[PDB]
Amino acid sequence: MLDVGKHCAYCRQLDFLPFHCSFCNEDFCSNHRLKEDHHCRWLLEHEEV
Ligand SMILES: [Zn+2]
Ligand SMILES: [Zn+2]
Repeated sequence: MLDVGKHCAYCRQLDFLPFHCSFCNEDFCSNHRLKEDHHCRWLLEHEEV
């Protein structure tokens, strides 16, 4: 029993395949794998049009 999956940092969902973001450096369930999903700081930093 060691690191049995990472829980989303937005909805807190225990997933087996945590999506690691190479922009904000955070784990998020597949459902929130997208950037905007977890409100990626990078997306907010550059939001035009
Ligand atoms: Zn999630
Ligand atoms: Zn991100």
